[PDB]
This record gives sequence, C-alpha cells and structure tokens, in this order.
Amino acid sequence: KVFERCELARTLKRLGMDGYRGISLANWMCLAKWESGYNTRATNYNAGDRSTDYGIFQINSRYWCNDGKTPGAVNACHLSCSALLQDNIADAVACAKRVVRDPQGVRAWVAWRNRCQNRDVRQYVQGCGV
Ligand code: NA
Repeated sequence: KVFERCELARTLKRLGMDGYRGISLANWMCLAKWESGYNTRATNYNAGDRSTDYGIFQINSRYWCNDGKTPGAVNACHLSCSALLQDNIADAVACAKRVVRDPQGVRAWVAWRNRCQNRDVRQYVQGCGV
C-alpha cells in the first residue's frame, strides 16, 4: 500500500521508532520517502550482485531477510523477504530496528546519506501531530 505522509508518521511513532537507537522520527520518514515513496510493495533487483531490496525501507536480501535466490546471503531479521511486502509494516519495522543495531546505524542505507544526512528533515513530520 502507499501511505500518506502523516499517516505513516503516526504509525511509526506507535511502533516506537521515534529516537530508536538515537534516530529521530523525521529521519525514518526521510529514509522511507527516498527508498520507496512510502510504498510497502516496492522491490528493486540489483543485477550487479543478485540481491533484491524489499519494501518500504528497501531492506536487502543479502543480510536481512531470506528469499532463497541470493548467493551467500544471511537472514539476520529471521524473516522471509515476503514479510517485508505486507500492508502491515510491523515486521518491516522490527527488521529496520535490527539493521540500526549494527555499528553503522542509520548510515546502513546509502540513500539516507545522500538525501537526509545534515539536511533539514523537519518537513517530513510537519503538521502530522506527532
Ligand atoms: Na538473505
């Protein structure tokens, strides 16, 4: 499903993402925006290394979820990548929390560095009542 901005903002706060491992809600919104356009069904095949990015946070199959076709991959979130394509984002959120528990933190996603880091991200949560 494609979330509306504020709808997603409120959902993420209820799922405990605000300030998770030091990452503000506005940063998570900036990330979801640039990764999928707030679309839970988005997938991106990376022909270069044969891995696929899944869902709203575009989580990669090489380390986080299992899709069976990615060479030498692990499944740290202990989830089928299918779980990351549901309309209910609970599993995607639990996995995203797992990703940021690693040393890189939110820097794990290159898109965050390009379009969110050191920018004014307040705009993503403005007027949503969170
Ligand atoms: Na995997």
